[PDB]
Amino acid sequence: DIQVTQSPSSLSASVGDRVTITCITSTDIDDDMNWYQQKPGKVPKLLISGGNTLRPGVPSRFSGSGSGTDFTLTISSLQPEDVATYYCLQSDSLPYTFGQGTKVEIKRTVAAPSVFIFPPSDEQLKSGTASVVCLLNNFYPREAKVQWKVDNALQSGNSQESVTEQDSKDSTYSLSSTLTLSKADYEKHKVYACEVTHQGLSSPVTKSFNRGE
Amino acid sequence: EVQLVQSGPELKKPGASVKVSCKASGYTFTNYGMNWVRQAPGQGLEWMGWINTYTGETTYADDFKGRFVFSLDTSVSTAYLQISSLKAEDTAVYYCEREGGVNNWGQGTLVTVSSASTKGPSVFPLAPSSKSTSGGTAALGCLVKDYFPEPVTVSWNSGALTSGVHTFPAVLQSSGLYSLSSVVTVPSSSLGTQTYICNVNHKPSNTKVDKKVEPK
Amino acid sequence: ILGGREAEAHARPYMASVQVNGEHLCGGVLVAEQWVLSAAHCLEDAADGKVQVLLGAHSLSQPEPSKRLYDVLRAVPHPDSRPDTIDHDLLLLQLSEKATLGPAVRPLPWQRVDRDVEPGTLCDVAGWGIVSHAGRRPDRLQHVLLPVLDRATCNRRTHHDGAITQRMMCAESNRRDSCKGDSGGPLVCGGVLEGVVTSGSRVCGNRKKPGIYTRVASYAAWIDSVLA
Ligand SMILES: [Zn+2]
Ligand SMILES: [Zn+2]
Ligand SMILES: [Zn+2]
Ligand SMILES: [Zn+2]
Repeated sequence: DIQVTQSPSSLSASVGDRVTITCITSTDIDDDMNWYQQKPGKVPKLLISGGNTLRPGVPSRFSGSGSGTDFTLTISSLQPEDVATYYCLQSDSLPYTFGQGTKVEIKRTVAAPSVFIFPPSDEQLKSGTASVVCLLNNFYPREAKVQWKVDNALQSGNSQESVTEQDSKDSTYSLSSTLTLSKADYEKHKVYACEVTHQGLSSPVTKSFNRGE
Repeated sequence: EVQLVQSGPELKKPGASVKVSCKASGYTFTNYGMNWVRQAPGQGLEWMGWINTYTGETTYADDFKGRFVFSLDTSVSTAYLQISSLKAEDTAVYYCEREGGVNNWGQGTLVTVSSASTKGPSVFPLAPSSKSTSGGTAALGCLVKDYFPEPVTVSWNSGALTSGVHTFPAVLQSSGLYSLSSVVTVPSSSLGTQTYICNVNHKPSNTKVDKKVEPK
Repeated sequence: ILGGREAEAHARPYMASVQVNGEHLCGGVLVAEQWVLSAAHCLEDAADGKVQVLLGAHSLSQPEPSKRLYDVLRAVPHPDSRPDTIDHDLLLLQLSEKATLGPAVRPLPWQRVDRDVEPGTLCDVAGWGIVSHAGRRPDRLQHVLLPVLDRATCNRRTHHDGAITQRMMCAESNRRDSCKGDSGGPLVCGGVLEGVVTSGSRVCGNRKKPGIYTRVASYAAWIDSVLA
């Protein structure tokens, strides 16, 4: 029944910046506002509770302010490990209500990816399928393009990408691109290459292997 | 110390029912109520409702009125969440959270709603090579292919190797099966000396695979 | 007492007024002929001053033959009570002599069986504590019938957020409540003393802050020891 509007939806700030996140309630809730942090692949953690109480063990750079309908979460000096989605929660009465969340990302210097290529394993071939893996490691920003070339012929519709969440220590991303072919198609060709385009690379980098060699 | 241990991942067909458990310890169970929180994949937290562990009274948020029932077993200090007439949209992690005091949460239970059947993964090595070398740094991994439903856990050398580990989020293939890769970057010098095993667990099918990754 | 009414005079012969320099500070409950039970923080608030216990009272100011002011021989706070906590907030006061018993002065049997009062049970609290937020002190004894609130509700983060232990209980506070000056007084359920109004910086009459009472049954062995 009580509604909550959280803003912004996402933001990027640099290490040492002040991050400010808002939560506005539909009705007056006195000081019954909570703030949770949820790091990638982790359980939510309560940072601030009613009356802008900083929970013990939480760094002093986190603080809450506001009373009534208008609440703010401030991270005073953004650290790499603060990368997460933050959620407010009103606890005036039952039912409690979370805000929509705010994804906090770190803006850091451009870092070109380290590229690696992996041929399919002989074990996988025995099964009748070939998976070629291209790895883009520790790069910033998230925008990167991966093109698959089989005997210099551009591939389409036979690959899938997966990107990690921003790293909590170095603020980089990593990407895996997987080219999937039948054993028959795989053996019918020689050159397997993944072409990588990214801001930190002056020209596109290619990692390749010759099937068998 | 306070602990909240939830039951394992579930796969259920549409129309079915599921009962997820939340086992409490390290505190008087009836002194604190329990909240249930939902998180659909890549979405935000949704407060589902509360169960008063002392009286049994329940309050559900508007979106959770109908198919969701909280219940207890005070003798084993356990809270349950039962979901009826399962829809594909019910596919989510469900958490229990102890209400009040030092804030404690269960680890979450992922419930997948699909007509598809359980399938354990196949684990293939991603062998280190000359062109899988960053000067004096080498990359290796494991490819955890063709499994259903989510989730899978991947560790390196029984959890002894954590630095440089990148386990990618799973992607759903055209086949309707998941696939992921977990990679690690290690010193090139260590390839002969150090052993590298990826430990893969897929609870929905009781799969437990340990795979040694070596230069070919 | 907020949202109550003036009690019938002498209808609660166990009711004591714990005074400092002839002024009402806390409530109290006659549990034995020479023993008055109150709240540990009252002794802190008294400090320097002369601690006295007034029995047989209705009006604090108007004299009456039933009214008798006793000197305190010994003040026994629970050894585990601290000024920065609300835990073990009990205090036993030994009167200068055994109290003269009659229609207006009689000890109250206190709960010995350690079993929680059921949630929703109507219990009676009485006191000379404030009757308005403006801080008005009533001259005559007030009382109110309050429903017991379960511990799990009371420990919700909105409320007392886990501070309510098994040795404590709660009651509803919305517009009806025990207030400043009611601390140390009795919470009586079906004729039996069940709780002692707990001291603290709690605002009264707010539904978000249920009234807090220390459960006497939890301290049965400590009460038995001091009373002998
Ligand atoms: Zn509050
Ligand atoms: Zn207001
Ligand atoms: Zn990395
Ligand atoms: Zn004080």
